Amino acid sequence: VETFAFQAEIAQLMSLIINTFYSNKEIFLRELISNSSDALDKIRYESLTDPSKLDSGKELHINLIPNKQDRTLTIVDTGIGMTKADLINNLGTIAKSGTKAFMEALQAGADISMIGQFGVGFYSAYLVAEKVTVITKHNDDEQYAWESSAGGSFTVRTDTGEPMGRGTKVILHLKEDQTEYLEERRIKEIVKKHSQFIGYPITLFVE
Ligand SMILES: O=C1OCC/C=C/CC/C=C/C(=N/OCC(=O)N2CCCCC2)Cc2cc(O)cc(O)c21
Repeated sequence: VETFAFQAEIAQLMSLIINTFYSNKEIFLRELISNSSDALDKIRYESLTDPSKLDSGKELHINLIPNKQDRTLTIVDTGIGMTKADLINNLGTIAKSGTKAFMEALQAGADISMIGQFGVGFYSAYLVAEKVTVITKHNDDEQYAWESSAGGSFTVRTDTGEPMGRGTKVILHLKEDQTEYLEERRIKEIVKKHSQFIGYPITLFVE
């Protein structure tokens, strides 16, 4: 298990998400689905130039899996996934600019729901989750587990759990007062409100 520090500006972003009083938390689901759709777009686009990129799985979809026993909401996609360098360095690097822009927009009157316009929507997970675990598999790398309870650090390790062929699974360990997002009717409402035209099938698992 390797432990890393977030870049200072991303630690600041996470603290702002965790500490700001902001009732409209449900948008976290739209931002993660949007990320999943973006990841699916990438593998699909690359597959047109190199069809062998789908040898690890042709299905392009998003599954929402609530588990009341574990108090987790899992968002599974079969997108492009993330390499180890993606997990530790690349996405963080790319996010520096968007985090800065987002912080500046909040100062000028934007609100937290607009986070996705800055390319850092993943961090909205911290509106509802005390800890987030991300399992991922990219064609060019091994399966990894990333995890963070914020506080300025994250971990990465090789994942020995069940193989996924390719994609990303975001496991939201929900805060104790955020269990509404395990309810079928609640998830259904939010997907219909915010994610109705996503161009991949979204399957809402029930319990
Ligand atoms: O695999 C994904 O993207 C790969 C292709 C890129 C697509 C653009 C949209 C993705 C935004 C993401 N931002 O993460 C920010 C970040 O530094 N982190 C550290 C590592 C763990 C994930 C979060 C990554 C991501 C998030 C997601 O909710 C679903 C996903 O399939 C992916």
